[PDB]
Amino acid sequence: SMNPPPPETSNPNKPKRQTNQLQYLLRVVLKTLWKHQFAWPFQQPVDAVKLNLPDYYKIIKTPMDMGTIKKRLENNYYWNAQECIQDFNTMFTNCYIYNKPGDDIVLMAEALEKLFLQKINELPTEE
Ligand SMILES: Cc1noc(C)c1-c1cc(O)cc([C@H](O)c2ccccc2)c1
Repeated sequence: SMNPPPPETSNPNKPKRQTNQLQYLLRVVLKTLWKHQFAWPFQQPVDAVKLNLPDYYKIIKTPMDMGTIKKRLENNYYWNAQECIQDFNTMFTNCYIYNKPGDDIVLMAEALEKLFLQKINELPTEE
């Protein structure tokens, strides 16, 4: 079956603003995760056709990935840090839901998530 359209990264009817926390999420958080050796499966949407996973989009109803997050940060899609953090969390949770504990893909997601949480603990104050 065909892949769904990817999550939107532009919508003029969505409100948005720049905040120092959103700048940090791009310049520090995304940047650090993007270059991790285990980033590559998370850098674009799951292509279930390419991966031959007929069931993926029956199980994962709210797909998210770092390619989408990157474009949302770069294109000023977000209103606040919480919206972006939620996208990261959806990405990690989808991987844990779809796959099994201890699978390679899960260990990769877990390594990224550990870093992610280190980085979010250093989220600057809104200023
Ligand atoms: C990410 C992710 N969450 O569920 C799936 C499936 C993926 C996923 C996304 C991809 O681009 C590639 C793969 C691939 O099968 C794999 C990569 C590394 C180690 C083990 C396997 C899985």
